[PDB]
Amino acid sequence: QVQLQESGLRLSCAASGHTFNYPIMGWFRQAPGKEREFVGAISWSGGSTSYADSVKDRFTISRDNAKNTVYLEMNNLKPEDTAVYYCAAKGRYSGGLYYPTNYDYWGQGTQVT
Amino acid sequence: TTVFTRILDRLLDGYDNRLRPGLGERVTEVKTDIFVTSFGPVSDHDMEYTIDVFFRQSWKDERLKFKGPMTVLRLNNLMASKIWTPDTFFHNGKKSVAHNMTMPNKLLRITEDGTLLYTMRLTVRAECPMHLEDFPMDAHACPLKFGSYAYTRAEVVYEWTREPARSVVVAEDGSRLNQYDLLGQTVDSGIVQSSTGEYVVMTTHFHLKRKIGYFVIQTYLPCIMTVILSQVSFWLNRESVPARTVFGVTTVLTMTTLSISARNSLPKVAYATAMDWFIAVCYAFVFSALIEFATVNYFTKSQPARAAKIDRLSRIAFPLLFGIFNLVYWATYLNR
Amino acid sequence: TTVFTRILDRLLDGYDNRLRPGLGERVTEVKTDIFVTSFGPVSDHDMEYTIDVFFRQSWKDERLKFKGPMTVLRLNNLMASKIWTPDTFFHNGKKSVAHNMTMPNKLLRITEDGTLLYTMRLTVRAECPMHLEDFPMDAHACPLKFGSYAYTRAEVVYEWTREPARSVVVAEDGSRLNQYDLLGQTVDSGIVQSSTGEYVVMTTHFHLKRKIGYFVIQTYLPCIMTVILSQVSFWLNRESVPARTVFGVTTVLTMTTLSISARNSLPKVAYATAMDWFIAVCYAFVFSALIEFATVNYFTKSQPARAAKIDRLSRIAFPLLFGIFNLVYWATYL
Amino acid sequence: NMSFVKETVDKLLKGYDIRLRPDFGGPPVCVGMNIDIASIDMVSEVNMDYTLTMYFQQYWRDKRLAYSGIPLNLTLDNRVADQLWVPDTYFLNDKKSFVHGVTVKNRMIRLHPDGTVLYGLRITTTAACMMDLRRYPLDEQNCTLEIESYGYTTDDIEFYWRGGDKAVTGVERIELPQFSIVEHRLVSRNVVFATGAYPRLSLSFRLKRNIGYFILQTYMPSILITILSWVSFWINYDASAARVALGITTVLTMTTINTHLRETLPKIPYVKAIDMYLMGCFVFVFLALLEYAFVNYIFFSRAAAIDRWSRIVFPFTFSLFNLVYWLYYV
Amino acid sequence: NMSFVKETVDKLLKGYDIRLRPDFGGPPVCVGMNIDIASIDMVSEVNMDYTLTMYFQQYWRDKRLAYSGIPLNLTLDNRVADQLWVPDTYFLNDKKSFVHGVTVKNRMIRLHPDGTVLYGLRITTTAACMMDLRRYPLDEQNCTLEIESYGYTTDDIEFYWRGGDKAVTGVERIELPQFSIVEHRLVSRNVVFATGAYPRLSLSFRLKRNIGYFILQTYMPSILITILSWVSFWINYDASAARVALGITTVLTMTTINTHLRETLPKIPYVKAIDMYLMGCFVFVFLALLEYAFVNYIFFSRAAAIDRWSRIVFPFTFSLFNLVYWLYYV
Amino acid sequence: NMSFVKETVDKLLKGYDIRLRPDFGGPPVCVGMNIDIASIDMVSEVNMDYTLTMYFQQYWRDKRLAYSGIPLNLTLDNRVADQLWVPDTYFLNDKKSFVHGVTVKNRMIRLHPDGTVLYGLRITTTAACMMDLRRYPLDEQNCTLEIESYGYTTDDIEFYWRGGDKAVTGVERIELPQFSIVEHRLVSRNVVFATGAYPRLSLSFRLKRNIGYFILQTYMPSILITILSWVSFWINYDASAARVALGITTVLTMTTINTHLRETLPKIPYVKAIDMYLMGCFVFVFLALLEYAFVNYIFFSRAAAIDRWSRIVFPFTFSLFNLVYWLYYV
Ligand SMILES: *[C@@H]1O[C@H](CO)[C@@H](O[C@@H]2O[C@H](CO)[C@@H](O[C@@H]3O[C@H](CO[C@H]4O[C@H](CO)[C@@H](O)[C@H](O)[C@@H]4O)[C@@H](O)[C@H](O[C@H]4O[C@H](CO)[C@@H](O)[C@H](O)[C@@H]4O)[C@@H]3O)[C@H](O)[C@H]2NC(C)=O)[C@H](O)[C@H]1NC(C)=O
Ligand SMILES: *[C@@H]1O[C@H](CO)[C@@H](O[C@@H]2O[C@H](CO)[C@@H](O[C@@H]3O[C@H](CO[C@H]4O[C@H](CO)[C@@H](O)[C@H](O)[C@@H]4O)[C@@H](O)[C@H](O[C@H]4O[C@H](CO)[C@@H](O)[C@H](O)[C@@H]4O)[C@@H]3O)[C@H](O)[C@H]2NC(C)=O)[C@H](O)[C@H]1NC(C)=O
Ligand SMILES: *[C@@H]1O[C@H](CO)[C@@H](O[C@@H]2O[C@H](CO)[C@@H](O[C@@H]3O[C@H](CO[C@H]4O[C@H](CO)[C@@H](O)[C@H](O)[C@@H]4O)[C@@H](O)[C@H](O)[C@@H]3O)[C@H](O)[C@H]2NC(C)=O)[C@H](O)[C@H]1NC(C)=O
Ligand SMILES: *[C@@H]1O[C@H](CO)[C@@H](O[C@@H]2O[C@H](CO)[C@@H](O)[C@H](O)[C@H]2NC(C)=O)[C@H](O)[C@H]1NC(C)=O
Ligand SMILES: *[C@@H]1O[C@H](CO)[C@@H](O[C@@H]2O[C@H](CO)[C@@H](O)[C@H](O)[C@H]2NC(C)=O)[C@H](O)[C@H]1NC(C)=O
Ligand SMILES: *[C@@H]1O[C@H](CO)[C@@H](O)[C@H](O)[C@H]1NC(C)=O
Ligand SMILES: *[C@H]1O[C@H](CO)[C@@H](O)[C@H](O)[C@H]1NC(C)=O
Ligand SMILES: CCCCCCCC
Ligand SMILES: NCCc1c[nH]cn1
Ligand SMILES: [Zn+2]
Repeated sequence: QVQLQESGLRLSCAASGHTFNYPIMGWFRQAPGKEREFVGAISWSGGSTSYADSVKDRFTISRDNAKNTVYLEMNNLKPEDTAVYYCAAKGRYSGGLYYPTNYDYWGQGTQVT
Repeated sequence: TTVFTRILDRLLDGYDNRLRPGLGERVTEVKTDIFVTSFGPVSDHDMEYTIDVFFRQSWKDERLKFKGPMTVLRLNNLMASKIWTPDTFFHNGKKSVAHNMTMPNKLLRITEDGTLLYTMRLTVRAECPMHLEDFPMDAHACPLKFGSYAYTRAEVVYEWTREPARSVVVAEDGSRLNQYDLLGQTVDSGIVQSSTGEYVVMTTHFHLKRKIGYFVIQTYLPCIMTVILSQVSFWLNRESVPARTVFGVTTVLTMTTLSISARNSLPKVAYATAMDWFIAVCYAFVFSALIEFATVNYFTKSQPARAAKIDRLSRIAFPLLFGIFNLVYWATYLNR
Repeated sequence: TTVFTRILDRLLDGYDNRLRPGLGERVTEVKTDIFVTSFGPVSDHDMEYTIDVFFRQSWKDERLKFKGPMTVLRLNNLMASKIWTPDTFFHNGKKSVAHNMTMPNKLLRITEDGTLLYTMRLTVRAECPMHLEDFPMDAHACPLKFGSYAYTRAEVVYEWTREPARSVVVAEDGSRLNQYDLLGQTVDSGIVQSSTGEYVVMTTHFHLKRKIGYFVIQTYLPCIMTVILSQVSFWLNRESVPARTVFGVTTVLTMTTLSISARNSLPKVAYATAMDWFIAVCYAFVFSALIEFATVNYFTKSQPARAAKIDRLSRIAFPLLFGIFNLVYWATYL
Repeated sequence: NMSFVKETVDKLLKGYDIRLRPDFGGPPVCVGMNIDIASIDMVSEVNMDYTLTMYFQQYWRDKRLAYSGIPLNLTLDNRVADQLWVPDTYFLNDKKSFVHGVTVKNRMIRLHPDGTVLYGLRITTTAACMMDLRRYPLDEQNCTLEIESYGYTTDDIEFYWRGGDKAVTGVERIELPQFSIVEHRLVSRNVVFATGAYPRLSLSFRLKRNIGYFILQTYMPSILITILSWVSFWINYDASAARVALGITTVLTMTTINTHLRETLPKIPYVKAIDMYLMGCFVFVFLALLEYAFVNYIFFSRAAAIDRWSRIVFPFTFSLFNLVYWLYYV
Repeated sequence: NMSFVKETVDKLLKGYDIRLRPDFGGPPVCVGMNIDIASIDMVSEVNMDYTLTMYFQQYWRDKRLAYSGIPLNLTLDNRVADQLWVPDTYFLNDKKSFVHGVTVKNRMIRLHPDGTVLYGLRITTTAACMMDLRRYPLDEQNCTLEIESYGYTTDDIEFYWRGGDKAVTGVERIELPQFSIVEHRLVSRNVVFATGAYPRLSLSFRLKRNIGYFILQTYMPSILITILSWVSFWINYDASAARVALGITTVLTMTTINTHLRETLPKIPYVKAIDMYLMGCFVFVFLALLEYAFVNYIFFSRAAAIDRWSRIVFPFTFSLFNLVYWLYYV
Repeated sequence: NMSFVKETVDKLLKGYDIRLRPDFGGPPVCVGMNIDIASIDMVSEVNMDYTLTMYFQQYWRDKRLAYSGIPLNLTLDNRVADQLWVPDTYFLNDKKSFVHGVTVKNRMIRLHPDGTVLYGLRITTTAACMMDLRRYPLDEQNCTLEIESYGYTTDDIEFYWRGGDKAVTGVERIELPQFSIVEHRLVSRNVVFATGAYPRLSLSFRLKRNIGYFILQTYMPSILITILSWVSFWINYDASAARVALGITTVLTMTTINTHLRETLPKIPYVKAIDMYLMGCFVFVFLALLEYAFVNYIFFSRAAAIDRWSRIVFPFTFSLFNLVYWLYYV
């Protein structure tokens, strides 16, 4: 099991528990109208990052394994970024990064505007 | 001549190899025989053993009767692919090879009354579950089980060709066993109830006993003389502290090297073997000798009478303790 | 669109791939060319070397003449199985493999005049007979011999496409050699007699020279340091019997461990190599350095005048003798 | 009649397209999976995989293969599998897998009058499972086998475990040399790719390393050599030869122990608990010798006070280190 | 309803010649490629290779396979690939490879109404990348996969990365204990051989080696042994047995360390960065023993002055050597 | 005219029955065998086998393949082997083997106008080799290659060597690394199995192990260390530290030598001749150390007399041990 917390520019998500079974941490976004979309992904081991096209350079995801945290740094903020952000964890063999269904554990949302 | 070609073509017309002899009339009885050409090496590290065999199966097929000049016709292995043959497998096989040098190593013989004999040369790398508590004094009964894959008991039943004990024949010349003695074999038959159904299983256990002389000369003797060397330290004079100190600590180093080699040889199993207990006891003796020297050196300058008493008691006691341990160990592990 | 299908059908009716071109008219002349994509690792233990190549063959087949819109048909490898191709094989190969990455790595090209190019991708693991007396200073000429398996000299004859020297081409980036330097190659042709008959054999010797830096920094220099240590024993005071004794015996143990370290680098051969001689000489020097102390200690008190003489003579002698040994060895083997 | 069965089979196979999924335009085919584990041979830490032999059965339904007039279940020769459509199942974890092939290809096709088909295979698979060896050799691994269809999405095919939790058999009987299978779990899910959503099954074992062998062989030699390094202290401080020889020989013995356990460890290049313990013991013996360095420096330039201080401190410090190590890694 | 697809497939493969690529006389056929990296199992410095498992998708246009009246895509059985033309791709830097075949040949063919074909394979390849281990274990490697067309020149076939930089995915799935991927790159170009010019697609990875294991296991013991060699200076000058035993046993321990890291580390026969450090430490330990020999000759044959000078020099010189070493390679 | 040859071979193969042998009801067919040994690549004592690369040629008469009007020998493609009857000859003592396949399956078929067929293969065979290594490394090994017909009894087939003693060639061009082929023999005999009597040919070699390597590289270090052991007698009886260090360091050196010639020498778990020599040397060193301990107990607890007795006896006893060892194994 994996327990996730989110601390609300700069934002972070801490994870605890069976972190090895779920090495990929995914950041998703959801507005009131649109469904959950993919923002970014980071490996717990190696710190390899993948980004969405819209936030390829504006946002960054980094890793800090000492505290077991993933840091989402936000720059060049637009009003379209106003949404709730979700931290989730994906198993080793669960397909692509871009699909919310593949992610098992979902953290509590964090609303930003 | 062309008579035999016509006969073989008259056999292979309307013959469905997918079906079984007596698919809805009776049970297909397959009489089996094994000739072990060589009993390959037994790998205790992988818990397996290789065996080279001529595997012979005989059954009856009324669809393959003929009345020709020859009572029995001996065909190449090509015919066997065009004829139904039993789907025998090895239940405890890890990976086995049907040899194929210059031809598939198979023979098919058809008798006039429809009796088929099918033989093939195999090298089976069967798995042998091993309990190495008594290593290197352990003995094993490695199994070899075979039976049909798809056909249940109600469809195909295996039998031994002539007699159970005489239906598995081991060649005299072919042994291929380095550190084992083959104490005969025991054959039997039974039924295994899987999820799909009940299957006839023919089993053969080969009884193996490990040879001990290699470990006697190579591990046990150097450890014994190393601990005896540690015992010799007590007879040196007490005033030569650097001599006895070097002796004890470098003897600990020697015991460490020998023990490390012993661990390197033995297979990786997660419990204590007899060799492990022997090595642990010897290492404990070697450590205890140096601790005793340390106490004697502590008491050598103050109340030296106690130091002399300790040295004498150590001389009398430690070799006696090691001898008692050796006698108990050997009487335990060799009288089985 | 469909013209080429008709042409290919017209080529493969009446064709017999069992019969070579000119079965009873002429000698099939096969023009061979090799492009060595990589020269794989050379294994002294197994006395073998690996080489990954584009093996090219070319010959004229009059049965495959055609006229059409295209001068050359660049057909896939499926066509290769339906026509006669030479049965080339490597005489000194051990276990080669024709690569099959998503298809057989072959190409077939048929020209209108009957000419036919057939190229293949191979990884040949050939055997290199090595004489390792001068190990690690040895140098080898590893061979690559190939020719037809079934067709004799009177049936199939092999030739080089453009020139013997310029045929075998080695890629500039395909080195794959750790402890060897490839000093070019020499290409040749010949005839090998056999029980079945005479056969044409194309030969290519690749000249290899070992690199010595690994052994120099790993085996030779530690042994030189240990013997130098064994020789510093003479300068220590002769009254320190335990010190010289432990020093000498631990130096002997250090030299034994170094010899065991150099054990695995050697391959198993029945003759002493250069490094074997070096190790033996160093080990004997370490032996003598402590036999010297033994005799000195024996004469330390009964004949004290003599012991100092032995120490001085040994001090002057042992470094000089090992120095001349190094000079002779490193001049002979280089 | 026997020939009647032949005619029935020929009629069934005639006009049969192996390339077309059953009910090609209809709903997806429900394939029920079943496994009987024969053995889990190796659990390789260095390669981070494990070998597993299984009888893998797949049940599905094909109306094209329905027959009447033959009450028996037609158990046909395995070669008929070439002429039928079989599901597109494969394993993602396998580094190398093969179907056993001796005396026949170890396959079974069993047809039924209802049209349901059973397809059994004996498969040996070298499945890849990651191992968190940070706490090695006190660790709890979780190695899994993942089953999925390569070609057909969830709209075309559907997987499930036949028998629920009883689908997999043989875990209770199989025993490993170095591990114990605490639990096995069956999971079914759907995984979304770029191509589409595919079905997936998962058989996950939890392995707990048995700890009765590393203590017997790894920790105790280091602990006893450290104890001898402490025995160095109780020797009188004027006997420089004895103390220095004991300390440096203990250092040499620890070096030998470290090198040969490196030879007899999984040899994965990243730090583990046993490496930390061995380096702690090595640092302890090194400090034990450097303590005599201090003592000899001070006495020739009280010293027994430092020896008594070391006598009380070194065992206590090592006990504290052992307690911290055995609490952190448990 | 289902037969109609059968005649559609039959007439698609009727008159279809696999020997001719699409547009045999026409312009070159464009083939897009995607790769999904399942894992990189091994990276061996002994063999200078790495094992890569991947889903390799190819995508091209074949007008001969166009069909009408069936708007849905035909996801056909893998065996259909035997009857179709395929781009004949290969990897130049391969050593040994295979396509996974457990329960089915792990291939997929998907036809589209406009004649477009999507081919897919699951391939394990032991590719060769040469490594410059002069900086080992402080080194950064570059390993590449070289996709190429064998039989078809640049005027017969054209390669491109479908999706551009997004063509290759699954680099997040790569998880090497002793390496970390700092970057991956896609390149497309043409390469000229004697037979013609061919298209080339290169997938490159830069790997940085993690040095925690090496620092823990190789560097620190050789430093502690050197410190123990320095301890000989503080002891005495007349205690010859103790100092000589310490120095020569330190030399023995260094030789043991060098041998047992030689025979346990990967065997690459030429100089490396770790070898320079080890030989420097060996030189320091050897010179400590030579220092005591010089002191003994001076005294028995000022000694305290030499001891003090060695005390204030050997740590300083070793720190200088470490500073030079750890700046050259970082 | 290739058309004439084409129709000739077509009518030859038309009506040919591969299932039936030549003279299926007639007398047995005689197959004559030739061998050309390219090399004996490997000889392993661990696996008890040797690798052998060989050109294996078989000659037999077949009335069904006689042709007229074509004076030349018809050398056909290797694929013609699929359509013809070839003898089923297997190597009984084979473990792993194959026919080479570089650019073609390395086969040759050569027909003659009178029906004679020459069938040649290039075969690599890892044949079993039961070695009696009790005298190792001073042993001679006789291991052979045994060719037999699998399916055809002596009533159906007959084997013989063509050219008699000249049937096998290439033996004297073989240069093994640490072996020397002394003699080779060819035998022909009938072997009775349960199924029937079959013909067997046996090609036997006698191998002598070269000894220079072993005497230099294994024996000599353990003889010179035993000689180091005797320096203990010439030092003193009062000098305790030096003599104890010498004795135990000799013991440790012998232990290290034995434990490493373990892993370098091949793995054969049973006692050998080298083991006896190493054990004798170890016993001699152990006895020398016991001799010093006895002297020390006598003096501190006549000593010079025992030292002189040991000086005279130990070299003499070791020389006697060497004599009885070398006489028993030569
Ligand atoms: C060893 O390691 C493996 C791999 O990490 C662990 O397995 C995972 O296993 C657990 C089971 O313990 C799985 O949990 C389950 O997933 C099932 C399928 O999933 C759905 O996923 C989401 C859920 O939001 C949706 O898309 C959709 O609903 C899917 O159906 C669920 O059906 C399971 O549900 C049960 O639990 C939940 C929560 O308590 C209940 O609400 C349900 O009603 C039901 O009772 C469950 O959620 C997990 O998916 C696996 N993940 C993988 C394979 O990536 C092993 O547990 C671990 N330990 C071992 C083997 O001992
Ligand atoms: C390596 O080691 C193997 C195993 O020990 C040796 O093998 C044996 O070799 C000997 C010869 O060296 C063989 O003996 C010969 O067998 C021939 C064939 O024998 C069978 O057939 C005859 C009828 O043809 C029967 O009568 C007989 O019973 C067998 O059934 C015989 O024809 C030979 O006879 C000749 O020599 C003998 C002895 O000199 C004479 O008395 C005869 O008159 C005749 O001239 C001979 O007996 C033996 O069969 C082999 N055995 C096996 C199991 O292979 C290798 O020789 C050895 N090689 C090397 C190089 O060391
Ligand atoms: C690992 O090492 C590899 C080899 O050293 C690195 O690959 C080289 O990578 C660079 C950077 O990506 C490439 O440079 C580009 O090539 C493209 C295409 O080149 C060709 O086509 C043009 C068309 O005109 C032609 O002019 C060129 O000569 C080429 O024939 C160019 O468009 C770019 O401008 C740039 O030059 C190299 O081509 C490439 N070479 C090889 C042999 O692969 C790789 O980058 C390294 N890995 C990492 C992670 O950096
Ligand atoms: C297979 O056919 C379907 C239609 O039956 C194609 O559908 C596409 O639909 C998705 C849904 O959003 C779009 O993103 C794609 O752009 C559509 N295709 C095109 C060409 O525009 C589907 O693309 C086909 N499969 C493939 C691999 O192209
Ligand atoms: C065809 O085959 C025959 C039979 O091998 C060849 O004739 C033998 O050739 C060898 C070598 O030239 C001679 O030593 C023999 O005396 C010949 N006769 C026999 C019975 O072996 C013949 O040369 C081959 N070629 C042709 C064109 O006939
Ligand atoms: C074995 O060899 C025969 C011909 O000798 C061939 O027909 C068959 O396909 C081969 N089988 C295998 C598994 O190699
Ligand atoms: C490649 O060669 C192998 C033989 O090694 C053969 O079985 C296979 O059909 C060939 N083609 C492909 C696509 O693998
Ligand atoms: C092995 C050489 C010994 C030299 C002894 C010197 C005697 C004067
Ligand atoms: N079954 C995996 C199909 C796939 C993977 N990647 C893209 N498509
Ligand atoms: Zn060692």
